[PDB]
Amino acid sequence: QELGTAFFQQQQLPAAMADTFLEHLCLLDIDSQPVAARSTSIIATIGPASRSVDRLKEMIKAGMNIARLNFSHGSHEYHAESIANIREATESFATSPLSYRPVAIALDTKGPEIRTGVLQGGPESEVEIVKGSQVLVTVDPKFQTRGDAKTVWVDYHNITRVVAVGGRIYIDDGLISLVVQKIGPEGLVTEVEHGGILGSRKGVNLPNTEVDLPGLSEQDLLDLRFGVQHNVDIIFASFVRKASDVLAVRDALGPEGQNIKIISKIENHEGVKKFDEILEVSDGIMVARGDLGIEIPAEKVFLAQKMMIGRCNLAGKPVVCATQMLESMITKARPTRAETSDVANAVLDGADCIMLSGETAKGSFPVEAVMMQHAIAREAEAAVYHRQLFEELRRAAPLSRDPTEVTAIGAVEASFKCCAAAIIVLTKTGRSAQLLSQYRPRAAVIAVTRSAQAARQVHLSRGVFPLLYREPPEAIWADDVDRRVQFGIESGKLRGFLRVGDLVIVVTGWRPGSGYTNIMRVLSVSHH
Amino acid sequence: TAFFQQQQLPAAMADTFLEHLCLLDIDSQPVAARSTSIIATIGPASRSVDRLKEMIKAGMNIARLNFSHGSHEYHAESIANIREATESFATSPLSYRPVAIALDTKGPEIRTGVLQGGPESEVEIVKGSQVLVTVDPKFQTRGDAKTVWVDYHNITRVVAVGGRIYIDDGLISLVVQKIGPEGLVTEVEHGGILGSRKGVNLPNTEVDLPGLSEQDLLDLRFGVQHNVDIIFASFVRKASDVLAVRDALGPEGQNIKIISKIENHEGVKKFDEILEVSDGIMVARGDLGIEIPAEKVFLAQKMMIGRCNLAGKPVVCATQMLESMITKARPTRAETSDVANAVLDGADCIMLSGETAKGSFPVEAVMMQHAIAREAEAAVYHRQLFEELRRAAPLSRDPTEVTAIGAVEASFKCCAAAIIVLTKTGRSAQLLSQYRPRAAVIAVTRSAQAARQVHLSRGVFPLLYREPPEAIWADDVDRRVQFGIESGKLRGFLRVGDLVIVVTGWRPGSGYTNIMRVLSVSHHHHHH
Amino acid sequence: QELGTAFFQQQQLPAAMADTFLEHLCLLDIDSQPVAARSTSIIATIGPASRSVDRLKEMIKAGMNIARLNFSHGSHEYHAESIANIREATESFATSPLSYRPVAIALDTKGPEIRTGVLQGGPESEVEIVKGSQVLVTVDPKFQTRGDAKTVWVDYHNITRVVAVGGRIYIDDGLISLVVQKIGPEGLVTEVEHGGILGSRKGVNLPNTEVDLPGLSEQDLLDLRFGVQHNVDIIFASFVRKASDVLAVRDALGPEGQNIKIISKIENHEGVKKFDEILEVSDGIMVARGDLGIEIPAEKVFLAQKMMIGRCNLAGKPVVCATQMLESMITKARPTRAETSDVANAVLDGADCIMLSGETAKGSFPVEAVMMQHAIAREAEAAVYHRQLFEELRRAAPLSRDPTEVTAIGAVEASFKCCAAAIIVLTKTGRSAQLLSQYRPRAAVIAVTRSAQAARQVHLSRGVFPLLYREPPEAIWADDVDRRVQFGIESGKLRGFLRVGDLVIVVTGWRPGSGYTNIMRVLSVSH
Ligand SMILES: Nc1ncnc2c1ncn2[C@@H]1O[C@H](COP(=O)(O)OP(=O)(O)OP(=O)(O)O)[C@@H](O)[C@H]1O
Ligand SMILES: Nc1ncnc2c1ncn2[C@@H]1O[C@H](COP(=O)(O)OP(=O)(O)OP(=O)(O)O)[C@@H](O)[C@H]1O
Ligand SMILES: O=P(O)(O)OC[C@H]1O[C@](O)(COP(=O)(O)O)[C@@H](O)[C@@H]1O
Ligand SMILES: O=P(O)(O)OC[C@H]1O[C@](O)(COP(=O)(O)O)[C@@H](O)[C@@H]1O
Ligand SMILES: O=P(O)(O)OC[C@H]1O[C@](O)(COP(=O)(O)O)[C@@H](O)[C@@H]1O
Ligand SMILES: O=C([O-])C(=O)[O-]
Ligand SMILES: O=C([O-])C(=O)[O-]
Ligand SMILES: O=C([O-])C(=O)[O-]
Ligand SMILES: [Cl-]
Ligand SMILES: [Mg+2]
Ligand SMILES: [Mg+2]
Ligand SMILES: [Mg+2]
Ligand SMILES: [Mg+2]
Ligand SMILES: [Mg+2]
Ligand SMILES: [Mg+2]
Ligand SMILES: [Mg+2]
Ligand SMILES: [Mg+2]
Ligand SMILES: [Mg+2]
Repeated sequence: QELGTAFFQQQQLPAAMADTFLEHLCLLDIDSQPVAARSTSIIATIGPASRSVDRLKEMIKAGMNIARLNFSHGSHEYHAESIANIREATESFATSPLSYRPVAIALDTKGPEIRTGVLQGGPESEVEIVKGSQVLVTVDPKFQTRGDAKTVWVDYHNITRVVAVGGRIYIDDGLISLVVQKIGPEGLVTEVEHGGILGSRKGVNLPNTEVDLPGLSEQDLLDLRFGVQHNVDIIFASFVRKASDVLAVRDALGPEGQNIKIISKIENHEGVKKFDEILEVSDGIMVARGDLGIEIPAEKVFLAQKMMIGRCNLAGKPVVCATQMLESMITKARPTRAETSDVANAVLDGADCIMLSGETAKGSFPVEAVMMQHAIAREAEAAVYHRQLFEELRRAAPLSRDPTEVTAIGAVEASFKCCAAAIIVLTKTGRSAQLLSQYRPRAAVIAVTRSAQAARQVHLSRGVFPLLYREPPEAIWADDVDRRVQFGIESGKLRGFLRVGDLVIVVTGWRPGSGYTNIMRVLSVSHH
Repeated sequence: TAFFQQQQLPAAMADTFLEHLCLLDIDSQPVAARSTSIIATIGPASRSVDRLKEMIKAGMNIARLNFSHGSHEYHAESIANIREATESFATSPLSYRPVAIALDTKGPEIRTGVLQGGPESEVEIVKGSQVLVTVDPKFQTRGDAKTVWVDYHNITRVVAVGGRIYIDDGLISLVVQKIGPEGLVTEVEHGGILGSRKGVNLPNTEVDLPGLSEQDLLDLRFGVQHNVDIIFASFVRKASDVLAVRDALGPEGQNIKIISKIENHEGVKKFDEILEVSDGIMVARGDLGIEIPAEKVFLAQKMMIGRCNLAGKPVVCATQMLESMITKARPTRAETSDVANAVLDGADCIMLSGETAKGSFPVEAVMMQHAIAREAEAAVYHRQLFEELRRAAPLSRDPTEVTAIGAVEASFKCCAAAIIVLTKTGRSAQLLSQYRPRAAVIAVTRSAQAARQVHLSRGVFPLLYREPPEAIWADDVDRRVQFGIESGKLRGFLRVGDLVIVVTGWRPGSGYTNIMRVLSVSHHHHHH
Repeated sequence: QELGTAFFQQQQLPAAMADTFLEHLCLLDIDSQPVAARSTSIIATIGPASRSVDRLKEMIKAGMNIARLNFSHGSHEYHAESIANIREATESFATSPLSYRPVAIALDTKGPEIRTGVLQGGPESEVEIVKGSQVLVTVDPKFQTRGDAKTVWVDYHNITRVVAVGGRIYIDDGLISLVVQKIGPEGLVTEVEHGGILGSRKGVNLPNTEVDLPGLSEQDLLDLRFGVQHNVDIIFASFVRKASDVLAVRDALGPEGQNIKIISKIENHEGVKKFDEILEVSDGIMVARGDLGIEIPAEKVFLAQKMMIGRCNLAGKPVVCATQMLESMITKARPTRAETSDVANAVLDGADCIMLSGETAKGSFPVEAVMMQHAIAREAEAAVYHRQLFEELRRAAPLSRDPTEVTAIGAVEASFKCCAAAIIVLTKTGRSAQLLSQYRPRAAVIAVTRSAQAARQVHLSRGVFPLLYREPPEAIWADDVDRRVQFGIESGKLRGFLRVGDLVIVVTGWRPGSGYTNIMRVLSVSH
């Protein structure tokens, strides 16, 4: 009502109050400055360009929420040191819960993939595959660490039997195309159709093939155990084809790994086909557009993205958009017009998380890349048409008898009614926060938890801002609850989420332990 | 399985109103408690203590006393019998049904005199005949088929030649030929059988009458003195009329609900300003259907009900709803349809006049309104209604308003059997009712008057709590909540395994409602 | 803009342009006068009160479109007299051959029903059945025309067996309730639970019983042959319980009766159960609330009504709302508040036709009952929320490869874009008009036909105004088409449907014969 005239001209609120989508579009305003904290989480792949403690400190300040460790590269020893560095940088800000941001760690698996070998000049070297040249693809292990511009080793022994003369071999998410001329004892003699810069251990994709490949290799098992031992938060499971891939991963993690979240990467035609069964048994999904867009026609990937994000939004499960989002920023300080558009559109499509790969793992501007995802996402989030979104989730979602579910829809609705600055929720596992996130409030969901791991893992859900509460239980449980709510309000103040006289929605439960969230309260923020 | 086939839920799921209509099913039994209150006019057929007990059991919520007829003593008698009948059930507080008492004013009505042959005589007014309309005192008790006396003395200076004079629910029509010293010489345009003291209507004649007459002031005084809950104020033409009623009621009468009756053209014209200053509205279809064309009344009804639904204020549909049941045991097909459509239009209350005041079947008239309303309430298209009311309601920083919408949203998500709310004045209950939930709003109150008055708001079931305050206020709050659930179970509104939403406040006194909770109803008598 | 902003204040146009239903209600305005011609057709039942040529003429002036003959009453001879008087009244206006109104004739069957006998005194007489008294229900032929306050005859010979002791016999749409005390040789001796005034030949309804009645009795077959031989337009087929019932009717009408519309009456529980298979093989539906309201619980009838009209509107097939709509006007000059509201809500529910029974058949105010239905229907039509109704039909209905379908939706959309005063359609059978009527245009459908029967029959679909074209062909077909269209336009001007400067939509076909409608044009009304 009377927060000010100015209030209703900010954060695209004229567009928010449109009666149609079309009218909503027409009312978008470049001069309407975003106000809410950026809610879509940024995942940054950690490699040579992003490994130092100093650099990780600036990536955290720029907006990094989740660090991705790609086990298709490096080694256990390398990734262990990456983790050490991440945790040093993260904990450097723990001095005062004023700038303390949890950072989650994700292990991205190799999975049923085909990779090239390490070049002659070593794992950080490159060679130029030239258009028109002859290239031998070999399976002879003597070439495993001795690849160059003429001979490429591959780790799938059976390629020779499986690829046809005149057939294509693609390298590095389709960067390089080889056409098979001849088959024989030496391997596959190819001509380079499209050339480029080949690095070490690059992905190999084979059109017109149905390679049966284990699913969990012996290396995969070592990698998941490494994950459990180093207490990673998330598994990004590569090339999930079917439900049983997800269950195999859940099995190998074991009961000690039971709390680790599994985000299934959809990277091929089969995964898209079996999406429903995959999503059912997964904690969430990654639209892995690098592999996907060379496994399926490039012009079709956007249908897959929009569909999978839609379905995850409906299921209330985290979804990640990935790969080539700000690609040009590997060598330039500013992105292309298509790249800003792609990020904005991933937020508008409804992604919980967006991701940087080469842009942060090996590029010249890792910090700028994080900064740019931050700035775009914050603008896109203000432009979501919540009215239609919320209305469509009501119409489409099932009825629920779960009291936390019921509480969360009422809490979010209440947050719109009064333009609440935040919804403060107590959560042991993240779940009560996740169930608020699914209705996409404009209000920040501030999740207060004692669980360090839950604080990291809630970054998967758009708009959940974790606060690690560190005080030991009060003598009286009601007083412990109150102190945690007050903690959320005061961190809200000091982080600029709240000010005296804002309204907040508070979501609690009626007893200790998980699953008893059933209370929604409306509070005015005051001084003491 | 069976659950989803009742309460017209197949029709409730429909994607369009059209498909909703197509899916309505006569075999789908309502299960909700009846939410549209029944106002029964009390008179000869309905004032014995025994009859009134049967009428309470049939569903009567509000007793109307029509002060167009009967002495003060006759009305005081009716009140004592109503209170006796009501209080006969008070030895069962979990089942006790409050009954409100409404005083309907005489207002500026015009009536004919007594006939020569006295108050049981009747005379034929023949069409084509000349009849004088006189205000000569000597004709007050000497009416015949050629002279009719009228109690509006100023009628002879206010009805110009060519003016129409309607008598007895508009069934007799006179057209003025001349204004003489003897009065209005007229011609019978429509004829009929005329009795004593019959209502007169003067449409397209602006009357001089005061608004509050000396009798009205006596009658409003009587109202305060006998602690009536509601004034139905006859012939409200403008906002100043409403304020005159509020002033006469005095400081003693401040809490009495004023429901303005819209009975003529000017009242429709000035509806908006009238509704502003009133607690609610009655579509008084009897007078209105003579004052304006009969074939336009349905537009005024639907307009007024809509605007009231928009304002979150109670609206009453009245007059001739089950008219035939004055003499017959079963109503006409038009009459059942009238009742159902009043509910579907959005009426909070429906009314019975002659059918309960003087007819042969008062109890069965009440039973019939009960049964129809139940069927119609199940058939309301909530999906559309809820959205349109959500969207039309303004943003609010008032926590009662914020919590109300969260609780109704929540009710809909779990198909909650009830919303239980504590209220001192009825307001927190009204703010739920205004979103038209399918769930029953069980209002728990210590105030006997509020318990009576909340019957004006659709879907509010008052429970009068009688226990002395617990020493700890939170305990007192909890006892009332558990009392609401236990009354709910006993009256069969709630069964074990149902979810209820509970609505409470953070301190004592009106205006601090701010908490919504989700409970399960257990077999046990304490719930969580 | 340049219609004059007075145009956007009449006809409930502010309410028409609401964004929501709720806003639409809030904008309804009693000072906003209707301007369109009344589109919901009025069916009047013809009996004692409506027999004379002068009376029928007045009923036609008041707005009667269909005359209903109830063969549960009278005799062949009686209805032949009625028909002759209806046609003489109808043809008395053929003088000015564009103020001629076709009037359809509907034969309403007995069907599988039970009825009481003729009283002592004859079919004009009445007796009071007194509450508490003892009444004998008998199957003895000697009481067949000898009924009184104490013995009532019924034409279901096997009634002694189907009704238990302590079971209810309802008479005249539930007006009278009898409870069976004892079962014996004379019949059933009953005590009167609810009394009332009994006439001759009143409906008997038996709750919690099954009766074995054929579907088409020997009398039904005689009555349908009568209908064919007297060139009736419509059969209102009583107590349609299943799809086979409709097909039997269609069989009995035979090749001679091919073009007669069957409107199936839904009046009991089985009929509601089997609605979908009945509507499928029927030309239309009647919601027969008299019987229906004593066969099922009275508080349920409104659900059945709204469901059935909703489904008919979706199937694009005409539906009639019937019985007790203006009941009090049997004795009173003015209706009750419930009655006006009922008529309005029938129209707002989407009924194509509204009906009068006793109000015109036997009451004191037949003409004023018709006038009242006319007045209400006209107000209610302007209050339809076209915006939502069109949208939901578009969403709900199937796609179609039929050129007439495709053209109709186009035409109606075009009618809205320009506020066309009329859509003019050429039709042989009415089908092309009907397919426009299903989208409920605010614009009048002026249907130009050479078929007198079609011109009577199209009254069944809301918004269709028939113009019977009388001229003989032109050498060139295309010239004949253009003259029929010109007839439409000049007829609309004269009747005040149209003025110079109105737009009209014109719907035509590419060749003669039925089934080839496929053209829509936008014309300015000339000179
Ligand atoms: N830990 C690392 N050490 C060295 N180089 C790395 C590391 N992580 C990533 N890279 C480099 O950055 C590139 C892009 O990273 P990204 O994580 O997308 O891997 P990818 O090879 O495309 O496989 P995926 O399909 O799993 O994304 C890699 O191809 C590799 O050249
Ligand atoms: N042709 C007629 N001759 C004499 N009286 C008639 C005739 N038609 C109708 N009536 C009178 O009007 C009443 C109502 O007319 P209506 O056509 O509704 O008949 P009904 O008995 O109600 O049977 P249905 O269930 O077919 O309507 C009849 O019961 C009868 O008293
Ligand atoms: O989101 P989750 O994991 O269900 O946890 C929410 C739980 O948190 C609480 O607010 C607090 O529980 P604790 O005191 O055990 O932290 C409970 O009332 C509620 O059931
Ligand atoms: O509906 P109202 O009149 O505002 O009353 C609601 C009030 O009832 C309560 O729930 C209980 O108050 P009391 O103990 O004064 O009855 C308050 O917490 C709340 O403000
Ligand atoms: O509505 P129906 O019976 O299908 O009639 C539509 C027919 O009327 C016409 O406009 C004219 O046909 P006729 O010339 O045979 O009268 C045809 O073009 C069209 O197929
Ligand atoms: O694996 C990925 O991240 C991809 O392929 O996009
Ligand atoms: O006073 C009334 O209730 C009326 O006139 O309808
Ligand atoms: O038969 C009828 O017309 C009825 O019963 O309503
Ligand atoms: Cl009786
Ligand atoms: Mg990988
Ligand atoms: Mg790859
Ligand atoms: Mg990649
Ligand atoms: Mg990949
Ligand atoms: Mg009064
Ligand atoms: Mg009145
Ligand atoms: Mg019949
Ligand atoms: Mg009838
Ligand atoms: Mg019938």
